[PDB]
Amino acid sequence: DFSRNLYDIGEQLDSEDLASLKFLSLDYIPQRKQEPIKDALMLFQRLQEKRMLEESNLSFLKELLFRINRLDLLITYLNTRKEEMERELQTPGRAQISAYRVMLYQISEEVSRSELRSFKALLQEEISKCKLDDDMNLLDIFIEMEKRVILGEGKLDILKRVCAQINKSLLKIINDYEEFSK
Amino acid sequence: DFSRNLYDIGEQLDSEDLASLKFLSLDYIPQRKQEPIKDALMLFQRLQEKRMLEESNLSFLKELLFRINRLDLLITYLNTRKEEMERELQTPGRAQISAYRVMLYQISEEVSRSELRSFKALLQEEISKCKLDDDMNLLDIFIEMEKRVILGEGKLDILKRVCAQINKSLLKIINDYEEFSK
Repeated sequence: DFSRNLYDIGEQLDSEDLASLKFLSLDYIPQRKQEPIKDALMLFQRLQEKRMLEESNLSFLKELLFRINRLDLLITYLNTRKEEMERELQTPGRAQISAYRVMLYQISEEVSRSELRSFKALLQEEISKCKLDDDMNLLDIFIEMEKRVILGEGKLDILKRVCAQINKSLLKIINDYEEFSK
Repeated sequence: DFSRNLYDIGEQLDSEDLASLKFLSLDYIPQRKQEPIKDALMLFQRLQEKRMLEESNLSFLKELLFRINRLDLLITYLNTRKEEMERELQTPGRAQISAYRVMLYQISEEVSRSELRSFKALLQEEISKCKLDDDMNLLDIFIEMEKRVILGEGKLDILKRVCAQINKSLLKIINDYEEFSK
């Protein structure tokens, strides 16, 4: 019944819900230990292993389902209303997920497609410290690469590794030049 | 007359042609010395300073105009046909621009808009070694950041520097979390 119910809940959860749930459970289950988990039921049972989910303890489950906005599953399988979960989670100490994970997840919620792509681009820029706006051309990029000492008369490795994933003609130009350096 | 002709040629060249010409002249004029050059005439006179451009020496000029495919200016102002320039530049030793700069410039020629954006992205990936692609979501990115030890409970600098350039609501979530940890 109970485990059967858990399977029932697990059946209605897709890949996105699985990823979100695994992220929200990082406070108890390490990220490397999550890769064997391929569905929601494995996660549920892993939670049972840490005694955070049993017939007498459905709190963390309800919290998880509430965070990912699966209120339908709460009503259907757990008989739980949104008002109850809110009233509970506002009460201090009753929250079992850290404010950090919650914060990151809410950020992930607020972000759209374009905002996500922009997030990747901006992150890459903040890591490499080489902001490549659409103002500069390929020549300026070459200059920046020579400045970074990653491009030169005898250093074409990165240029080739980039051009190979774009167009064979470019790589053919590079090789033509490189073989004329006999 | 001669200087008049040089001004005439310089007048017909736009910003793109200027950038290309300055790039093709890096073998004689350092990059840091090219920033004062705001038009083609300054570049021409700078070439005159290095005695690479005079009434009896229009070789490097014709070569430059040929490389950037301004054959119209060659015909109009220099009385030079494409066949002549090809036949001349094919003859060894007569070329004054290194094969390296020529190679890079031809690469810049063959690349279109989308190929350029792809070049920026791929370069960023090859530099930061953090290939993300459009396959993974924001949560996987967060995991990668924690793996990179650039994101944590007490390390929100980069997350904030990214989110600030995306949406104030995200930054408001971050600050809300950060101020509730009193």
